[PDB]
Amino acid sequence: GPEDFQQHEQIRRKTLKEKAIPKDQRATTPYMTKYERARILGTRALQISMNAPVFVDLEGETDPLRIAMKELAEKKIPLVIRRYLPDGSFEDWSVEELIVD
Amino acid sequence: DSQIWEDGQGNKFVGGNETTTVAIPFVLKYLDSELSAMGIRLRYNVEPK
Amino acid sequence: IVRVPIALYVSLAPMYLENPLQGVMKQHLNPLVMKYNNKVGGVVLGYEGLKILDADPLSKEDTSEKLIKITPDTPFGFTWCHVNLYVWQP
Amino acid sequence: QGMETSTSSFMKMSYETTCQFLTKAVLDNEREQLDSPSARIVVGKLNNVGTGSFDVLAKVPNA
Amino acid sequence: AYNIAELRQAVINGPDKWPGATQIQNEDGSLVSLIGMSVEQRKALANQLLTPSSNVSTHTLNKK
Amino acid sequence: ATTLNTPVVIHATQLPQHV
Amino acid sequence: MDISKPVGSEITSVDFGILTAKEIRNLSAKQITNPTVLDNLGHPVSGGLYDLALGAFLRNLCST
RNA sequence: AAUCGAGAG
DNA sequence: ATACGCCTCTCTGCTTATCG
DNA sequence: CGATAAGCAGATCTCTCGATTGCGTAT
Repeated sequence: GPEDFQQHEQIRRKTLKEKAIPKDQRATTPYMTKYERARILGTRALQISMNAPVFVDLEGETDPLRIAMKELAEKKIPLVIRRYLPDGSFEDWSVEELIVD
Repeated sequence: DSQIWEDGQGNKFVGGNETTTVAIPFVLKYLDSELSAMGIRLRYNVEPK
Repeated sequence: IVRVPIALYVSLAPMYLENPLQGVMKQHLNPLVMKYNNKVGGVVLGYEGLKILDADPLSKEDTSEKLIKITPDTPFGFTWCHVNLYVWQP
Repeated sequence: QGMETSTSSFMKMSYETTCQFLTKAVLDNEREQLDSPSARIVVGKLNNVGTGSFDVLAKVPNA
Repeated sequence: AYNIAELRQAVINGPDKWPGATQIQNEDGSLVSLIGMSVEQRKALANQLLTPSSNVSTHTLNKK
Repeated sequence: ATTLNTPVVIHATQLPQHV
Repeated sequence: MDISKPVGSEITSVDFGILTAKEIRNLSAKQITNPTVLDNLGHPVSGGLYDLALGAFLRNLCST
């Protein structure tokens, strides 16, 4: 009964761990792509709009997208990009580990 | 007593409660009906099982 | 009075992005207390040992900073979690 | 005729001869994995090109 | 807490004076329309805009 | 009854162990 | 789409198949026999195409 | 809802 | 007045045939 | 088997208007 679920969970975790590419050998672009920058800005703006904690000084600002742009400028966005290779294997680059433009 | 449910007609049932919610169009549901009229079924596999 | 370790898939609000443990507790675990749950078997007395399954499998379980998967069209994060539930059923 | 040998049936069904491509999809029990842009628009999933080429994870501080 | 300065003004302005607001979406999904309301009603609604949620199921949500 | 107050799916890890 | 109503599940893929006659009768709500939809006085006829078991119809509660 | 007719870019 | 069943000026490619 | 002479199939942006939509019949 439950052991069927335990087997399925074990298999899912094993396939996930096999798909992940370890940090020491990721061969993708060091630069943040324009698509990644846009989606980081949009998602961080959504999170701020939904009352998430903010890591920058609000200069009396009200635009969530502007606040997210400020966070990206000061590299304070707690997000991670999971770049997907065609075979389903993926790498993980943190936002502060990437260079904009 | 948990997995028993009723219709308006009163026909009692004991069965599938493994149902979730997704976010789909509505023309998808209409296409599903138009395919069922053709005798074709569509199985949609959800991510978390 | 039986311990039932369970695994659940629970959302996480952006407001609890600093203490996801408290977020999961107050979002899904507290409203699971003193209710007959159709899965575990009976009423739930409490819970203990909540663990969040990291979305990156490489990071060792020692670390306290983990990854949560954010919905593409929503700032809510979904994640698998492990917790042991204290239950009561005849 | 030049697109018959494709993995996604929704793409061809949207293109033309929807009946024939549906019959061939159901006879072979084809299970399309929702990868072409047409399939995701049929089902309502975020596309794979552009800002859908990756995912976004949140670095929560505490375990 | 950073939007109330101008969202309150939009709610007071209402659906006709730009910049204004046509609807308020409550935490529990209710859609209060400002179209048929008066200035004092809109002012009461704008003043009770950012109120702390009493329902536990919606403590993670704010009005839209 | 939403994805914000209840878990999406619940599964049992093991058989219930009496304490 | 409301950004405050997240969805947990997601359609990974779809599979085409044949709807067998057994499951069609298994899931069904009513069999349609008489080729009349509406009687006099503009009401659905039981067993007709506009049966209340097939869904609500013009201020009639669905019987399913 | 179709069909026909008139238009606009 | 009215209620059932009746109403001749393009094109490529797939597929079958058929006859020594 | 096969190589044409022949047969059959499915193709060939968006938007605004108005006008009409079915005839004979048996009781």
